[PDB]
Amino acid sequence: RALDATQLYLNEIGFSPLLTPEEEVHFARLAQKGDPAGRKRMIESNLRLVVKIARRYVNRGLSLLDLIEEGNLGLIRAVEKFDPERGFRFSTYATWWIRQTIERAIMNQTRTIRLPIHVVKELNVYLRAARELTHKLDHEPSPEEIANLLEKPVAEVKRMLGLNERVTSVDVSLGPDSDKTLLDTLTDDRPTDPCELLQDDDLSESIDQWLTELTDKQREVVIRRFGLRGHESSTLEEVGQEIGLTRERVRQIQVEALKRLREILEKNGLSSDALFQ
Amino acid sequence: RSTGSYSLVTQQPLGGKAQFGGQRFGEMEVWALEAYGAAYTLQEMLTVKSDDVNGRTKMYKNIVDGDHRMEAGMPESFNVLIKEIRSLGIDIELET
Amino acid sequence: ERVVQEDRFTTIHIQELTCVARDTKLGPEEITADIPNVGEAALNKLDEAGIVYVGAEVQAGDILVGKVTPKGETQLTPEEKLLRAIFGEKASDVKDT
Amino acid sequence: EFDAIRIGLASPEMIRSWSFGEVKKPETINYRTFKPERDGLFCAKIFGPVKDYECLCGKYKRLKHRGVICEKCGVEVALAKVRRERMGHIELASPVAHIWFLKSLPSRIGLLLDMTLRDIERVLYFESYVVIDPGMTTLEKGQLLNDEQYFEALEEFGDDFDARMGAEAVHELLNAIDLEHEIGRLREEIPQTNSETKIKKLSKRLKLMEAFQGSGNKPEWMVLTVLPVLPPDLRPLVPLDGGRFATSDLNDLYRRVINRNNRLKRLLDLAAPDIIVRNEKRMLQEAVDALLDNGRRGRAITGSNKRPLKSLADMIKGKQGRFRQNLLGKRVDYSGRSVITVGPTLRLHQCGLPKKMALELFKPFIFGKLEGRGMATTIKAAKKMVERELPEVWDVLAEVIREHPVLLNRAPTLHRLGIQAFEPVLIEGKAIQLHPLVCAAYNADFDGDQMAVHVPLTLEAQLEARALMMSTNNILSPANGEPIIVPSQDVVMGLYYMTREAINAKGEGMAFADLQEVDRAYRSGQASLHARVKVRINEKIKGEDGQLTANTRIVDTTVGRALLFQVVPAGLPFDVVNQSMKKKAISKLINHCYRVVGLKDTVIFADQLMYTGFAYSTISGVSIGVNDFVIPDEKARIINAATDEVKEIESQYASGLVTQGEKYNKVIDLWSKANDEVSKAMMANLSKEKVVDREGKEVDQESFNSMYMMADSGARGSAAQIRQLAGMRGLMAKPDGSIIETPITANFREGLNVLQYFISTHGARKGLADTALKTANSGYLTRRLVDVAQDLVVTEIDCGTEHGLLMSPHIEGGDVVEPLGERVLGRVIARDVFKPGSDEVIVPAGTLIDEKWVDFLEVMSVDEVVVRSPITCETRHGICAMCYGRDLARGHRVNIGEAVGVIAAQSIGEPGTQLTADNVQVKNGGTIRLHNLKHVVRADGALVAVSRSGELAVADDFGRERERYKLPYGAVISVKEGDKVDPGAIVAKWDPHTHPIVTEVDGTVAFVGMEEGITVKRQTDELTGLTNIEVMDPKDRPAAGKDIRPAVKLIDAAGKDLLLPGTDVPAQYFLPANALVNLTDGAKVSIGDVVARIPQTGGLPRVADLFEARRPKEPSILAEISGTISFGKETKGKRRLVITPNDGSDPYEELIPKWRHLNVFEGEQVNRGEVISDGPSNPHDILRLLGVSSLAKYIVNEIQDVYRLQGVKINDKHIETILRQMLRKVEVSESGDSSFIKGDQVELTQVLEENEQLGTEDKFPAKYERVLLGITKASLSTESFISAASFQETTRVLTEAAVTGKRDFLRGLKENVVVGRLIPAGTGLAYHSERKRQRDLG
Ligand SMILES: [Mg+2]
Ligand SMILES: [Zn+2]
Ligand SMILES: [Zn+2]
Repeated sequence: RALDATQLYLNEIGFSPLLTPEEEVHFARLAQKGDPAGRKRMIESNLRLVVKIARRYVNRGLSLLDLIEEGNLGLIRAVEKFDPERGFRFSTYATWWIRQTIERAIMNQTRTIRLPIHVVKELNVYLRAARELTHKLDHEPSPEEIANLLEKPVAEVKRMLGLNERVTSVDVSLGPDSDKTLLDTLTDDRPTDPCELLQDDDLSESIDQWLTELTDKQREVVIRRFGLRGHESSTLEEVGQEIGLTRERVRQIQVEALKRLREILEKNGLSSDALFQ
Repeated sequence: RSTGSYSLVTQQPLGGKAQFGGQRFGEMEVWALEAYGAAYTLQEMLTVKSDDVNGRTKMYKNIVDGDHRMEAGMPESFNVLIKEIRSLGIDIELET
Repeated sequence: ERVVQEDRFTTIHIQELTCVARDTKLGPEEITADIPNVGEAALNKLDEAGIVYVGAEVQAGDILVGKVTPKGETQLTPEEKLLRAIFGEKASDVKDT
Repeated sequence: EFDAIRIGLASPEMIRSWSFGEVKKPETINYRTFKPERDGLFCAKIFGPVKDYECLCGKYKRLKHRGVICEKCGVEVALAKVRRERMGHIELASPVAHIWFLKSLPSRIGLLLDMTLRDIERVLYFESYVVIDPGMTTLEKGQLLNDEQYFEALEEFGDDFDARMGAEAVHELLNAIDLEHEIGRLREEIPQTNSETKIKKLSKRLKLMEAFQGSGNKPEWMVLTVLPVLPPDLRPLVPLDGGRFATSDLNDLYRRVINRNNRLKRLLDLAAPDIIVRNEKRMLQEAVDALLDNGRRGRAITGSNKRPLKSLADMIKGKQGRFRQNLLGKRVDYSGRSVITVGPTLRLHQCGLPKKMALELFKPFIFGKLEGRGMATTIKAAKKMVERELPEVWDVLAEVIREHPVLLNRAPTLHRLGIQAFEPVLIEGKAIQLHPLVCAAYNADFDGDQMAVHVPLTLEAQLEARALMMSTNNILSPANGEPIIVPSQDVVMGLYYMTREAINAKGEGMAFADLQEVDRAYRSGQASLHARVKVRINEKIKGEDGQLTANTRIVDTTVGRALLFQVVPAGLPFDVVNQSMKKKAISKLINHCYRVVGLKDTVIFADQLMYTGFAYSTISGVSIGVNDFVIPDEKARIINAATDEVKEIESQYASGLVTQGEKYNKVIDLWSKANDEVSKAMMANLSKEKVVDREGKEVDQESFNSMYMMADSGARGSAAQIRQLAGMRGLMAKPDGSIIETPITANFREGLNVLQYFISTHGARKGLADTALKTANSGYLTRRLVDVAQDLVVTEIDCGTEHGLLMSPHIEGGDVVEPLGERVLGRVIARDVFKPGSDEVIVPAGTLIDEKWVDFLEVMSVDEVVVRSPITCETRHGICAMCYGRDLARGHRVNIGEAVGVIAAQSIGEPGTQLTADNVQVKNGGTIRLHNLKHVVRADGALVAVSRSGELAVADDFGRERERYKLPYGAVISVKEGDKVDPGAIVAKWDPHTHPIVTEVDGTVAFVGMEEGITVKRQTDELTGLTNIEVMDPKDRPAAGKDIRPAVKLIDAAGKDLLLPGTDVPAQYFLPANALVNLTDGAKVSIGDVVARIPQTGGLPRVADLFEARRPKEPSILAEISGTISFGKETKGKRRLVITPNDGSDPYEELIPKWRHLNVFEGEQVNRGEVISDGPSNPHDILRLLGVSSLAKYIVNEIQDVYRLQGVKINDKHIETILRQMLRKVEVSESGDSSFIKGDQVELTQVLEENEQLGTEDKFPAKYERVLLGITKASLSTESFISAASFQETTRVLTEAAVTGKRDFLRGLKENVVVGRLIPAGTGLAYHSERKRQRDLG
């Protein structure tokens, strides 16, 4: 027959009777010392109220079963954290933690990129103020006219509205015909072309091989400045401190060895217009 | 087309860089090569010309060096298939 | 060859090419006349605004409008900075688009 | 490097081994910075790093740090590509059941626990309780407990009771499954039952128990406690333009499971009651179930989107899975496409390639040639030289394509010739220059068609393009032996006009000393192209073995025929060019040239015919004008006469003489006669109109008309198209299927009216819309034929068998439509043929019959031959090379490794786009011989036939049968046996209206029980037109007399009892309804007494339904045992077709319906291969009642009849190759040695019969019977699971192969394609052979 995971839970909680308004005083005092007899009856009696609260958040990000189960997490926290010294009521205190738990769960389990609780609270203000303005009188929604109603700068409103991720799906058929997907047409920026990969490996080996066709002392100062022969980046004063042992003499051989590779590069068929343009 | 950009998940040729992609080698052309005796021509168009990160880059280096024999490796369409079946709670490996 | 010399079956085709300037979170996109890693032969056809003149013969690969995007955290390769010092080109933090 | 890809269930201990970490948080990335957060779906600590050789913190970002892992915020330094291999795992707090092993056609969990599918779904949702280890309680393990029934169990028993609910209960039921004990219980309880409703249920449950024992998969692994996580690069989260991100449909599914798993883990430590924790564990069920597959009982999430979702299983199924999308196409490099263009100056082995395409296709080959020559130092400088198009780059490009072939293929690849290799030459332009002769194989016209190009890279692929895929190698068709590269309409037009003898022309009667003087006289304009001359010719003869002897003779030919002999090779005589050189005559010359001089002298001869045809078709400026469609002057005398013959009929329709249907057939057959009268009067005036003058005369010669030449030479146009240009168009059809009364009496030269043109549009759009189905139905047929005969490949050189099928020419009708010349050409003989003499054979042994043996068999009177066929081969897992033959693109026989199963499916599916008895009389003269026809000679001198299994044949004076006619039952034979028949005279007469009867002996026979008031009725016609005993119907009989039936009792004249030999009961036959008795009561003829007279889809879907072995809408009824058949009870509702065997003691009774009109009578003996009721017969009962030799004859001759009607021709080897794969499975009749009642393969059943015979067992009582399967069911029988997941359902073949631990090998074609290995067929056979001898040996 027809079976669903929604009505199977509602029929199980609908068999427990309602708690009398004069019987919860004996169960609340016993829960402080610790006993698994009054806590089971107190939570089971409040299961009929979490459904009416979860039904108010219709067409939201979370489903109906996720909203009912999230509200039940606050019921245990509300019972264990309470004080019966007031004696005014007890059902009005459980609905404060159940409603607070839905808001903290509907903003952390809705979007893909999780937003912190300090920036997501003020984001609902810009979205709520934008709804009333668009329906004033044949009005069109825009980010320019909303900056004056909230006294917000022009650069601040563009960042708050742009903070919404609103991620799309790549497994969607673009167009009327369902024959092509969005993921099959995307490219990558990190990986390169097989010809470009060999082009970078050839130039990297030609640069290191050209350094051997020079003086034995001019190749050591250039390998320590830029860090090409297995070295790191450094400055001119650091190389001329201990290895260089000079102030301006290291800077003199650096400008001569810089132009020495310029003439050997132009004669090799690789001019400035072909690489640097 | 000789080379160009490739897709993200399946390393296959595609357009988008002011250039078209490649020619789709369907199953009808595979049966034509299987009807012939071209076994190396069929394996080349299925492994070293598409879905091979270590196959396309190493074959391009061979054409420039002068010699060219083969670079089979393993197609990326089958490497992704193994990682998807394993994610369904079904073990699949190579006995060799 | 008479039907080709007399321009019988010759047709004119008009093609439209658009360039949009969006607002990247790092910086806005503006139409300018300064392009990195180019020469005078590529900037002579443009103007003080950055768009080619009406009536200019454009070949394959010419620049129509000027548009650069700001970049951040490029992480240049140390083998690349040694090659830029050979000619003497300055480092610019703007991607050519 | 790997083999035997195995598949099985994943254990929880192995799932943790694949993973590199456990995910705990449901987020993916940070909102401010775009970095993977820790312990999430995207985490660089569990998976690989994002950037190349760099961690998240940045403490190590060089190559020298590989194994060092940063401790503060860094990760393991890797190549940033391991994000496709690293996996994760989520240790679930509660077990979850797998839907793949739960919701399928077989219940993998239900059959394993003897439980219902609906009942398991009830426990997994926390609704009912089950009992674990019942023991000494009052309930059974199969009995469930409810919420009110479970509370009572703990009160009466207390001890020895354990009940659970949910997924932990199913996991507990599989812990104590007792695998080594449950099989012992099923073996002792299966033979007790006898009903088939329980045999199929206990055996299907038994075969699943042995699968979980030998494979190693424990039943505990069907439910999982930890699930793997897909790598992040397979579910990418990449940004888009404008800061927008785009994720996959698996991130929100993986996030939904983590959100509910962490919520359940926190709900267990708070000591929450069972009312709230049972609903959270229920949500975790459908959370993981919706992640694995979608469409099951758990509805997938649908939020702000139209399509439901794309889960993990949806990536490998649903006509869009990653496994099936690659099997139908894959983009490749080094390719391109452009339009095609005719090049008349190219050779057969070369094509034209633009310079702009050659620079891009051969780009890597130029970079390597510039560095080797010294023009460029680095690859970065060589790339800039190609962009500038330097002049020195063209000299390099011309050298890299000199001997480098390229592949050209058209978009519709119907057969093997769709891909051919050519040597590209550099041409100026943007269009690919194609050869005019290769346009027939490609099926390509110059209307804007495009052709794709491909570049073979390795020299292994370059040698395969030159030795196998070259255009000069595949000059013959792979389906027949005829050349596929033949001169088309433009070349055959120049060769027909050149060799076209004229009566009187310039330079007639002159003599030439050699062929060089003929060209010298023609080029000077002093001799016509076709004039009767006499030229001395020096030719060579190749008829002698190894002797190329030259002969000089003076022949009498024309000028054009002598110029054509200059290009003919030396091995051919001059008599081959003395004809008119039509299209059918040139194709037979290229085929004869291929078998004499070889291939090298033929590829250079077909190019000379194209140059000679293009040269002489331009000199003669043939043109079609308005005066070429000549109209016969007698067409108006036939149309005006036929119009008056209909006016006299319309007057009879208004008077009431004829009806509507009688007038319809009168005017339809009238215009069809006048249409043929105009067509024969048009061709007579069109063909013999050219008149000439020879020394003064008016002589009629053949017409030198442009419209006549194009139809006579066979270039373009036929008799049905010239008929609509000059003669009347005729009667048009209608989409409903009827013919319109008013025909189109006008042609296309005179023009049609407005109503005549609107009528022709009915059949125009009917044929155009039919082409859309011809490409959709035929493409589906050639795809099903490949999926069956793909594994079939030539593997063995010699089988060593003597079995074979008999081959006889089609003698149906007057003449042989297909003699033994082409039916035996290319097939190895099985048994030695014998001459009519003794100890004299023609063939010595099994030999390959070539063109030299066909004429040797035509001189002799040999008519039957036993050849080898694949359907009778004995090679296991393959087909023999000697059983195939030599009918292919090559002259020799088939080689080892040739995939003959793929070329057979492409030979049948390629021409699929072209697909949509009163008396006998001997035509020729010869002796008359009857076979399998037992006749009884009467006293008058005539013969009467009692059997129908035989037929009448006409024996030639040489001893060959050339005419075969079928005769019904009781057909009177006029001539005798062994006499010379008269050509044009009758030999026998029949009666198709009323089925006659036969009598065994003479005597005074009378009707018993014929009171003429209830059973029969005395009928009298007008003026004594009928004086006999007329029978009555069964419905017209009375209620009391309906049980009694009229019967005739045969008694002798002396009074003694007469009994037929071989049968105990006498010849007592009951007369059926609607019968007339010619013989009176008490007086009859000596023999041949008719006591009772018994009164009386095509095209492409026909071939498709014939390969599927489907049962027709009205199957025929055949006999099982050779014996005397009889009727039963008719008033019950059925017909008991009882039959008593006369040779053996084994009665078999069968039932037959009553709506099917039977054609057999009571008291007649029928044979085993005799048909009882008329109608089409399925190929299933013909295989059981007759055998495999009769099935191979009926299927092949029925498929060829659909192809021979349209004009195409396919060899019989391609139909018998597909038939071999259909007759592959076998079925056992008795049980006791097999596992189930079904059947297995014949290759496995034969290897087990030899071990049981020559072993411990003496006899082999486990017999079998051959069964026939379609091209749909035979394809499902595949031992592999990789190839079976392509054309079948993916989610159904993966759950079956997992629970059995099916180790799949790669010994096929379809498996090695998706995996990436070499194929066993072709050149890849040497790779699989060198590995088999080194793996299982040393
Ligand atoms: Mg066309
Ligand atoms: Zn780090
Ligand atoms: Zn054989």
